[PDB]
Amino acid sequence: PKQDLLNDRIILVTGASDGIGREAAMTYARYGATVILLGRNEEKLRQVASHINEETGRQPQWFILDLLTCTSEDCQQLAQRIAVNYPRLDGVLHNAGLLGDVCPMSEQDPQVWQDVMQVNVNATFMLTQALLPLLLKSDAGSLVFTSSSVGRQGRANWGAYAASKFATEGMMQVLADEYQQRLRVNCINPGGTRTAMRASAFPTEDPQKLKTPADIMPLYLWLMGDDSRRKTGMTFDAQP
Amino acid sequence: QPKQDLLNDRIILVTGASDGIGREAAMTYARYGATVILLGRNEEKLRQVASHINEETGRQPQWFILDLLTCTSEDCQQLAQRIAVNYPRLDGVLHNAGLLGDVCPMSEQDPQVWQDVMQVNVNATFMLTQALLPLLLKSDAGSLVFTSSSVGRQGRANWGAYAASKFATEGMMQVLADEYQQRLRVNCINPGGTRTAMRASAFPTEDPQKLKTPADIMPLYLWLMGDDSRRKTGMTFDAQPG
Ligand SMILES: NC(=O)C1=CN([C@@H]2O[C@H](COP(=O)(O)OP(=O)(O)OC[C@H]3O[C@@H](n4cnc5c(N)ncnc54)[C@H](OP(=O)(O)O)[C@@H]3O)[C@@H](O)[C@H]2O)C=CC1
Ligand SMILES: NC(=O)C1=CN([C@@H]2O[C@H](COP(=O)(O)OP(=O)(O)OC[C@H]3O[C@@H](n4cnc5c(N)ncnc54)[C@H](OP(=O)(O)O)[C@@H]3O)[C@@H](O)[C@H]2O)C=CC1
Repeated sequence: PKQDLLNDRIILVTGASDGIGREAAMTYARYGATVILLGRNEEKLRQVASHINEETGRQPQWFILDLLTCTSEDCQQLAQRIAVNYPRLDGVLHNAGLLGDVCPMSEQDPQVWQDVMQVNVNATFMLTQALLPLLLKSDAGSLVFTSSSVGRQGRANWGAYAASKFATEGMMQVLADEYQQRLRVNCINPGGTRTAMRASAFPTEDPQKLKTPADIMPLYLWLMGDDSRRKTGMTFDAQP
Repeated sequence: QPKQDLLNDRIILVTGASDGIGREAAMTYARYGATVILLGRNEEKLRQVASHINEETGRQPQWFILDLLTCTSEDCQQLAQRIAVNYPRLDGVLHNAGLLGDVCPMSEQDPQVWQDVMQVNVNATFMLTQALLPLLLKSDAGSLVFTSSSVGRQGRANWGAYAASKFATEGMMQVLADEYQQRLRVNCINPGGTRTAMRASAFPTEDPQKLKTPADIMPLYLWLMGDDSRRKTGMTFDAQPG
């Protein structure tokens, strides 16, 4: 993949404040993208923004949207503020996500559970709905959901996370079918990656023996770039 | 498939008991000897189904109210305590209750309707399953059945919240299926298109006499609550292969 793969492409990334979303941003940016950052923490996004600026020379915008509490109006309002500065979106990476409770179904807490489906499904549904006009105004728009392997096959103790990655996958498949030959619409399964969500989940696992968000990026770029134009409605594993 | 003493002295709770496919499961289970618990949100609809199952079997079911759009974790724990009082287990639970919501472009889906659908179909069904898992554990071969749709396995245009909710349902089932291996049977049914009112809402033009009725598709519904399926778990089954 050439260093100018994403020149003059407008790419928005959620959960840009930390982890995979952080790394996706910086990288899309190094590949020449106009990146847009979303998160819920102004102080964290300022730092990401700052670091990308020191990296590439361009200061990316960040917008605030807490996905737990956000409504359709706020999301629609966020679309408004993005149209102010940008003619279109070429890519939207829905990367934000809440892990919630990792325990037996009998132990799973119902408020954390309703927080998980709020952030991973609803708020992500709502926000997609608002950004679709800007994605359609692009020459080949790319919408990406982040799944997980419990989004394909429920294992014990994954609970609310899992149900919500299943929903992410069907949500992706409805959309891809509706935007056939208008939009690329896909899922990425990152697989286990050196982040603080992964570690919460696996206290004992050694993170240094994991691939970093950096290492898993070839797929993140491929799905935003011209070589995936013909691909839609699929779930790609960053680590097959 | 079966025989009329099959579900003899098995105790089965059916949500969405007051109409469509749950009404029929409840009615059908009871004619095969089951002691049925009817759940729904409409007292009169429920009164009627109970009365009808009485006049058919001579055993009158008990019915309970839970509005899965509005219930809290507490509301469901209470109910389960209520059940635990008259009842010494649950050999079976059919989560039939469902909300269709808007069938329309993802661009057009109402956000509140979207959230209503996930609440009935994923969260309340979650919270309800949770409150009843102890009683189910008390069965010798308890059966937990969810209801999916073919768009819970493969999203298609215009299914919005309901396709999302049914994937989340298959997902949910697989987790539970993983944690209760050799403890519970935990499967899904895909009914197929069935002559009910939810179906009609989605296919207003469809001639409903071209569909199978709830009663045409009951074998599977019956197969899964009895002993012929005892070692099978973690799977989605089609009531209409095709
Ligand atoms: N890391 C891994 O091994 C795997 C991760 N995934 C998925 O990858 C994606 C990224 O996860 P990862 O980078 O690992 O995790 P992190 O927890 O490190 O970061 C997740 C991002 O989501 C944001 N976020 C969480 N809740 C909200 C909210 N309510 N409003 C706005 N933003 C929110 C966080 O913001 P902030 O923290 O700044 O508040 C953060 O920016 C997620 O979809 C995750 O589910 C899938 C498989 C494996
Ligand atoms: N019919 C079909 O072609 C197919 C059906 N299905 C699934 O089969 C199941 C049965 O559907 P079907 O019989 O067709 O539908 P019906 O609409 O005719 O019945 C659905 C049942 O769920 C109950 N319900 C809805 N919302 C709530 C709520 N908030 N609280 C408590 N109960 C509620 C209804 O109660 P009430 O009447 O009292 O309001 C009703 O008893 C559903 O889960 C549906 O998803 C899946 C694929 C195909």
